[PDB]
Amino acid sequence: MKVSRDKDGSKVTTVVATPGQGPDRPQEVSYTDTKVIGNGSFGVVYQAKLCDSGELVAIKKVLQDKRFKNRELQIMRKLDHCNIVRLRYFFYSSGEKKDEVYLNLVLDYVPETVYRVARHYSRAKQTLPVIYVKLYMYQLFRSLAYIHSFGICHRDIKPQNLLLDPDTAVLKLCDFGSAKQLVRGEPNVSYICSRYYRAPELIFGATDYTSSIDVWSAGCVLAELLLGQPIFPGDSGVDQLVEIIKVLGTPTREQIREMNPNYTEFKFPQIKAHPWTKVFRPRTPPEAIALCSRLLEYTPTARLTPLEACAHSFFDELRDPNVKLPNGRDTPALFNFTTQELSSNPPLATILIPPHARH
Amino acid sequence: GVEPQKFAEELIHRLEAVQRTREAEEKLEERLKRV
Ligand SMILES: Nc1ncnc2c1ncn2[C@@H]1O[C@H](COP(=O)(O)OP(=O)(O)O)[C@@H](O)[C@H]1O
Ligand SMILES: [Cl-]
Ligand SMILES: [Cl-]
Ligand SMILES: [Cl-]
Ligand SMILES: [Cl-]
Ligand SMILES: [Cl-]
Ligand SMILES: [Cl-]
Ligand SMILES: [Cl-]
Ligand SMILES: [Mg+2]
Repeated sequence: MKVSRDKDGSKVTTVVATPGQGPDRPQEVSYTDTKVIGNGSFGVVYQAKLCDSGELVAIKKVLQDKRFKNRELQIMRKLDHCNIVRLRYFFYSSGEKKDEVYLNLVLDYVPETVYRVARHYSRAKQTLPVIYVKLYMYQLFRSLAYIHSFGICHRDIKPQNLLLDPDTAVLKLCDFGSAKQLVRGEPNVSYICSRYYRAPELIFGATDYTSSIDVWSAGCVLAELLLGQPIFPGDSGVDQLVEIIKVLGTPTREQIREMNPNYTEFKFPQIKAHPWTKVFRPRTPPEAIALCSRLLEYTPTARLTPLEACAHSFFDELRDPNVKLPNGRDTPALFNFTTQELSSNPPLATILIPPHARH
Repeated sequence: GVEPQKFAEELIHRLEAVQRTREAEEKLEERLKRV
């Protein structure tokens, strides 16, 4: 890390960095105009301007620990999808204190998140227009179909981790700091995922869960977009399960068995469910409620797969050849599916790819 | 998490609390409508 001042007097940072994709050959990377854009207990997120191209980038600086167990760099080097934020470069750096080593992820910059836009609408006592709910959820389910095809489970699906370009309506999944390639028979830590979005089998302590925990989290995101606030606001891990049961009713013995078989014998109090049509506002579109009911299932194998979710009738308007964004410009890329993306259910492409986009 | 026997007891206790709150809620409706 060397530093220079160019014309206009800005502070220029120059490093040697490895490309996120392609051959392992380090290159000089120079950027300027750095400012703090995000925060964590173990790092910082910056915006910067690449000197050669002038493009805005994001730099995620994550403190390195031996016991940290972070698969983020390894996963990001492998991923290449229009709904996942691209790793341009990565490099290591040292902080001001001794033995303070940081991994630096130079990412494509995206100006907003689904959380901030939803909060902005919520603060104005308004709901996000349904076309954006369809567009955002569709692209999220698309990105989950991609990573799940590699066995990779995000494990932290939430609105803050959904990057958003409001001009184009493009969504990009980010924050792979909890992501893992799930291997059958190898246990996974059950205290994972942010509390409001945490699947019930995780709260039950299941270590043999699958990538369907992301679909539960996506259901929470969709419900939050319809409601204007989180649907399951737990005060704690056990309270989170209580908040879920307050809406969905007490899980049956067979649903408990599918979440964690160690609990099948317990007689839990029968909490009457709220009907789905009473959970949301009266004018909430009925297909949004229906799709949400197929994501927020206790039994994980009963949840829709991300490819099935993309084919749900709630997204039919996206497949209409006349569909366009409300501002006037046409929708982002939606039907350029790859073989890797469709590998879970290859026959579904005849539904996911309408004739006008097959052309 | 933890021992399932311990977690199930805590969950049962909290869910019983939910039932009591909901039952008290409807009784409060009846008391208010009686006024
Ligand atoms: N590529 C990016 N472009 C623009 N902003 C980003 C990017 N990556 C992250 N951010 C912002 O910084 C926040 C934190 O980064 P993220 O890796 O998602 O989670 P964490 O806080 O755990 O690092 C995100 O919620 C987002 O608001
Ligand atoms: Cl956050
Ligand atoms: Cl496997
Ligand atoms: Cl049995
Ligand atoms: Cl009961
Ligand atoms: Cl259910
Ligand atoms: Cl205790
Ligand atoms: Cl009243
Ligand atoms: Mg995050």
